[PDB]
Amino acid sequence: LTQGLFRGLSRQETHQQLADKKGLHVVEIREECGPLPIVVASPRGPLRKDPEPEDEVPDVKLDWEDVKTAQGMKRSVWSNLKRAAT
Amino acid sequence: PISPYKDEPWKYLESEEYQERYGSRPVWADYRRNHKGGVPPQRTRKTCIRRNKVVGNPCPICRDHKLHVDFRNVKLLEQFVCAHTGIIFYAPYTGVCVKQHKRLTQAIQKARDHGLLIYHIPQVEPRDLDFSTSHGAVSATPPAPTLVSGDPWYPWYNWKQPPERELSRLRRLYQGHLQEESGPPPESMPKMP
Amino acid sequence: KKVRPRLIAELARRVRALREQLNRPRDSQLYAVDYETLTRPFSGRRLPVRAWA
Amino acid sequence: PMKGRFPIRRTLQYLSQGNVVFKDSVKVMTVNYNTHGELGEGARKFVFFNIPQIQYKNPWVQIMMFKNMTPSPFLRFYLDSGEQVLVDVETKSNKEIMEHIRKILGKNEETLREEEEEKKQLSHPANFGPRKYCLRECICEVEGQVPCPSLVPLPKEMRGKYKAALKA
Amino acid sequence: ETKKPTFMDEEVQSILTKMTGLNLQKTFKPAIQELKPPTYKLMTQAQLEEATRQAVEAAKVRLKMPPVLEERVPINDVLAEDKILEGTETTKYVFTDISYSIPHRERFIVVREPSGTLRKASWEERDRMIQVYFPKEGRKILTPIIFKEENLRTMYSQDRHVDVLNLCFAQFEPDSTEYIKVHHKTYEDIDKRGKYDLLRSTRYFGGMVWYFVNNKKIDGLLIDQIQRDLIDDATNLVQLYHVLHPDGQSAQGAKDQAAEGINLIKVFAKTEAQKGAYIELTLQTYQEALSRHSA
Amino acid sequence: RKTRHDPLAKSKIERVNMPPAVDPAEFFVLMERYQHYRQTVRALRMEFVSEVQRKVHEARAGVLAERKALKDAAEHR
Amino acid sequence: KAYRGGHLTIRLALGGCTNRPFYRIVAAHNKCPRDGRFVEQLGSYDPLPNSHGEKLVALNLDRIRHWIGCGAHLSKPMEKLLGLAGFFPLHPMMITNAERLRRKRAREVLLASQKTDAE
Amino acid sequence: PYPPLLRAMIIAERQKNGDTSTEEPMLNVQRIRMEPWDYPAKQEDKGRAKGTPV
RNA sequence: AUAGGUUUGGUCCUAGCCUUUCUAUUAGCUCUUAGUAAGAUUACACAUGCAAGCAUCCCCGUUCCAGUGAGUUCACCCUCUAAAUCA
Ligand code: FES
Repeated sequence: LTQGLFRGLSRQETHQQLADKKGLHVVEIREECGPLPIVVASPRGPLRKDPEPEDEVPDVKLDWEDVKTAQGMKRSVWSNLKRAAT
Repeated sequence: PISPYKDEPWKYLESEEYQERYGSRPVWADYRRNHKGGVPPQRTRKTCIRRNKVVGNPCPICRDHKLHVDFRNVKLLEQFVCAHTGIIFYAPYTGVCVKQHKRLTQAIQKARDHGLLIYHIPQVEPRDLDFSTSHGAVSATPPAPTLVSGDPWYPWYNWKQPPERELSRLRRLYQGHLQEESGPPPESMPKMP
Repeated sequence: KKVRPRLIAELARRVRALREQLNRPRDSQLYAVDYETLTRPFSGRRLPVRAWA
Repeated sequence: PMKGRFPIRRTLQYLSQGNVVFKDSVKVMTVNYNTHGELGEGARKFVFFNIPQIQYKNPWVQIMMFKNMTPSPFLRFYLDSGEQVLVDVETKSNKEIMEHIRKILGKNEETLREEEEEKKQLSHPANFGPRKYCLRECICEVEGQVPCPSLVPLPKEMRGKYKAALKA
Repeated sequence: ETKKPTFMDEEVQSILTKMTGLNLQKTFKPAIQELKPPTYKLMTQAQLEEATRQAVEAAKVRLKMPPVLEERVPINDVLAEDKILEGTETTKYVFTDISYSIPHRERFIVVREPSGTLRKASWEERDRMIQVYFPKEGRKILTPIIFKEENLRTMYSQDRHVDVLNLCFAQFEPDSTEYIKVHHKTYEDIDKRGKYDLLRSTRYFGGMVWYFVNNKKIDGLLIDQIQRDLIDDATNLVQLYHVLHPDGQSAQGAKDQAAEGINLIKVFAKTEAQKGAYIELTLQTYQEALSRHSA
Repeated sequence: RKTRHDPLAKSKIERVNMPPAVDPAEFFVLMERYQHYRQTVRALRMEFVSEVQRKVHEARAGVLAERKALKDAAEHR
Repeated sequence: KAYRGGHLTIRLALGGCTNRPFYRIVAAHNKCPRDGRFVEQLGSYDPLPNSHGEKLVALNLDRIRHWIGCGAHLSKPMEKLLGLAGFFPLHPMMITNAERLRRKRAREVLLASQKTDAE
Repeated sequence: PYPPLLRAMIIAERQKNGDTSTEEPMLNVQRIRMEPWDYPAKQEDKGRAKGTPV
């Protein structure tokens, strides 16, 4: 658990590292700020002009538990229990 | 066990006593419930003070008598509300007993109501899509004839004295089962004052 | 899918209806009245008080 | 992870994103697509992705599919009146097909808005009763009324034990 | 033909909208509310501007100004006055025609009094019932205590005037007495404390100007605009004052003399403005900044 | 409540009813009041029935309904 | 459910707690339980005065017209409510009761005046 | 005459539509034949006692 | 589940059983006293009180309500069309 926790966090790609890799602005959309386009990172190098192709159907492998809860199917009597502040 | 800050509960949190015991962390930062297991009970203790007797490990509020949960003590109240979501923590979150959490809840609402505590006030839309004032509800309704003449809306509302022959007819029918004849009723209730 | 026919129910149903016609009580039997107790002996019912006289 | 290729197709959010709600006339939809042939690429993508979306918004329409029965991919709709509607879909992307059938056999935005208004009228904000159907249950949940004897015991005057002690 | 221009006049609103301003940050300020993890998109420069353009337009809808209404006239109209019902009852009987289709304005709320008079309910009483039976989010049946003078002073001391207007707009109707009271009282605290910037880029700016123009108290607001290098906006404010008071010495004089720019401001500054010295002095410190740019 | 197979309590066997005494003044006035009252009601009820029957007819085969049907039918073709 | 005889009736469904009644105007059947199944709820009635001293009688008058137009009957207390509202004429017996009360109170002043005269 | 509330509503309907006619709206009670309460009813619709007294 | 304890001389991987959380019933020990909500284990026997009458005779009601959960895809939709209510 420790050696994996530190490994996952070590491969954590930053917003500017992303902007540089894709060469495009990384725009944050916050529901608490409406459609305000907050630019968190921009490519310091040359910016690109071709809109990244938006694939209508994303070929991402979802996790069943995530979708299970999203659709209100996970009813664990132990999840979201009142606990002391951490 | 009386507090000098009873009347000015805002002063304790400003004094150096507070700033030495707590500093910048909330008063509940160092409270750990004592409980069986790894998952705490979902309800905290009812009250830490029973008949002026303090329990073993008193909650944050009940271990310092100088902490008065008043709608005026805005600083204390702020500690028990999210600084990011504007929500009152649950009692298990901070460990304040059931008694104090309810008092706190009232205090939070009172300060918020009185304008002492800041909270998000959303921008709402108008109630009515159309503001036209052409409907009769706002216009003038033609008064009814009976209303104009101050008459009972329907004629049979008023008392109509029955004819003598008709009145006598029923006396024949209900012989031996008759009440005292009643004259015209008083127009205004003769309610004895 | 199919329901067991309630046969005895139907038998008694017809039987009862028929037997009522055969044993129809007459007006002289239904609407008789005892002028002493003021009660119809057929059903032992007391007529209303406002009809006694 | 979730099983299958493109697992998103098996999520309610994806199934509720269908924009083709057939009119009440449409009863049976048959899809005669080919499995191979570059020309029919759009036809099979429609069956892979959208038939799930169509059948969801239209749970009573019988969707039927046939592979390699004819040289050309084509749809056909059977309406209640008896009119059948051949939609040739060769050399046409799945999203184009999705919008074609929406145009010729889909409800307009006005019809959908009207249906949504009907649901609004079912839940009348004033109707008091179980929160499964209403907002409030009693009228003691309205501010400034007579509260329930549970939370705040009512004055002995109002209670039928001490006003009966005054009656008797 | 020429009629007293009302606020809703498109000519008028356009002016007031320009003066309001569109501070995107202020309109879409982060809120203190149940937060959810943000989202991210990779946007080309062109796409970023389109995200801005659609964000601009959305803010316009947000800053749409409440229509100023004249205080509603109390409804005092009876229907029946039966004397057989006098003394019979001890309580009122408010009858609300709850119906989904009826517009709240065009609703029938009648009351049977103990006296027996079948009246129509007061404007106040009506709104109470609309809420009881058609609860709106953010509206309360009992007047919140924050609207008391003691509590409003605290809200003003904290520079929370914009918030008070949102509470007042949600609780009370635009034509209610209570509404106008709070509406105007707020404008006063702002004027006395010179906090005209607090309400800028909000949907309440127009209502703020409309109040001041009708009281001939545009001085402070006009000064502020000049101090913030908003001459173009200041001129529009002076123009609006002229249109709403055509039969004035300054209004006709400017028309006859076609005064514009600095000349237009000075004439009103010396003649009518009660802070001419300060306005002239404002246009004199401005003169220093103008001289530097010219140099 | 009791069924028809349940007998009458021996206690209540002898129970004869008692005629409520009648005030001839109230009786006649109330009798006339009821007459007019129940007639105004019967008048109102019939009026609402016409409205209900009209709403069904107009929605089913009314001019506005028939135009919408043709509008959709013309659009369909 | 199918009842063996009955008609749609507009009645008051008794809710609330002990010593705290609250009625619900409901279009039900002539044979359904008082608090049982109903076809449609046509408003409510708070029989106890609120903080402002009034009785709160919401009435879905639009729908009341439709149900009466289909044959809906009305219970005695329901008729009297529409009277006090003004949708229907005042109930006949309502008036007769006021008269009886006033004639009882006529007797009362005769007796009460005597009490004050003595003491 | 119409009852209090109904009259107030009918008027507004006329006014709202655009009808300015102030003709007092009323009913047609003449059509309603108020039959006497003691009028002989149809015996054909009346029931009959069963052979069983119960 | 934010998990924890338990295989072994020990370590990993699997794995079951338990623990911590929330209810309801019954017991033990306690159980000052105010409101409200609920309250046979048993479709096994009952003391034998009380719960269907009202109405100028007919008619109408007593087939509803209130119970129980023994049996059990006859409860919801559609098509036809009864019996009621709409004088
Ligand atoms: S819940 Fe309202 S009376 Fe009890």
